[PDB]
Amino acid sequence: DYTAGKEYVELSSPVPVSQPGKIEVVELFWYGCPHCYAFEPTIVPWSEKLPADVHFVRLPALFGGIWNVHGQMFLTLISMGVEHDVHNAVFEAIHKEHKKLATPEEMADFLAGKGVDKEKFLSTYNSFAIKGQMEKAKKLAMAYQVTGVPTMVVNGKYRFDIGSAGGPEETLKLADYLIEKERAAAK
Ligand SMILES: Cc1ccccc1CSc1nncn1N
Repeated sequence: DYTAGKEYVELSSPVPVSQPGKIEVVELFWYGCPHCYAFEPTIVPWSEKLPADVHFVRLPALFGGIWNVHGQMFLTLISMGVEHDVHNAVFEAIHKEHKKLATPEEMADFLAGKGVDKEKFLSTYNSFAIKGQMEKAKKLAMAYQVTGVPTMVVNGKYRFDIGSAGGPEETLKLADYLIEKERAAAK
């Protein structure tokens, strides 16, 4: 019952997906974004209930300044295989504890409190691989033509956000609908 152009738009140039063969769902976010923080209790449980042919990805929006710093922290944690376990703690630190997490040294100190290897965090943060991932994330956001967060993209093809869908639960119902649209498509 959704209308292309209203609750979601279709990208005229679809973007490749991270895991070919699965229906991708991307949430573009920034740890410091209050709406992103407020969306977490809705999107997190939904993301954990997704079927086997769907691949949920968080992608930091690297829109400059502190967004890039926090995004680089995110990618470092993903690379280390620890982001899932400290995800909520980072949001809480920033929004409830008023921690800035604005330099790698501050990040490492905080994250060590959550069990994250400090030396490995710092080495990874400054690594060439993370530089490459930052550039890829920037190029992806440009391709999605995203200008704010949180924003969802399904299968590199459909872009929508909380405002366009009409609320947080509505956003995920819309995601479900678009996932079904893609599952039904011929390949
Ligand atoms: C490509 C990258 C860079 C940085 C972090 C995570 C990723 C994987 S996400 C992705 N890759 N191709 C489409 N798409 N959504």
